[PDB]
Amino acid sequence: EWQENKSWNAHFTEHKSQGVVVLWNENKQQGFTNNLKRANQAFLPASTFKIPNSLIALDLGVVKDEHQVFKWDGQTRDIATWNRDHNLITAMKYSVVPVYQEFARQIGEARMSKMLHAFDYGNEDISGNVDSFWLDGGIRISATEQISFLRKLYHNKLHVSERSQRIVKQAMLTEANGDYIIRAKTGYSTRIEPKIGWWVGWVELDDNVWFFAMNMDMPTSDGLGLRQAITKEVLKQEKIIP
Ligand SMILES: [Cl-]
Repeated sequence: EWQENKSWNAHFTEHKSQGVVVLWNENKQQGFTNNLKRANQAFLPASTFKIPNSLIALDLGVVKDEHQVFKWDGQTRDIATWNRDHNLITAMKYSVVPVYQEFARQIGEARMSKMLHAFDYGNEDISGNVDSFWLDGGIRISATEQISFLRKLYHNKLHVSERSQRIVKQAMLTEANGDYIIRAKTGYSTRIEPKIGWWVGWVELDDNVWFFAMNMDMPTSDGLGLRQAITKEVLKQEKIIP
């Protein structure tokens, strides 16, 4: 059910990096990873938490739909794409933390906690500030736990409406061409050591789906592009994408 393929470690070592890639073949119900231990080590989800956060905000009516505009609050932040109006789609695309902080405040601690338990999400622990616990609070999730959650989302099996799940999966759209569709979310955790980058999601093919979750040490922002690059090298190696 879970096979360790250390040959993938070469895709990390070659970049003077360390991390884990977990793949799940949905048709075969078989998983693969380069590092079983790290695949089950739990980290802050950081912006990958925007997947459950979006679902909860939609199902509770905090977000009415993917067109609702969340106006910039006028406070200049260091990430230029954050200093503008957003909807759910663009807030996901640019990982706009302040928009999702407001979602969390309107959701509130009690409902957030209850929904993360219903989702079986990570350690289900929201300890910390309601508007930042996924960045510097008590919540933790492993790569294998990301896969479990994403599989439920793909199959509309999470305990929210079908509509909420379809909208978030739309918002996760990252890449599409004649060969594959990637629905995914990046993450970048810097507030608690070790600093890591995340990429979690799945690859849709004509006749199969491959779920993936990767994290890697990210001592500086210079390596952020390796989250997608390393994953894609694994996907290419396994003949999942050309
Ligand atoms: Cl879509």
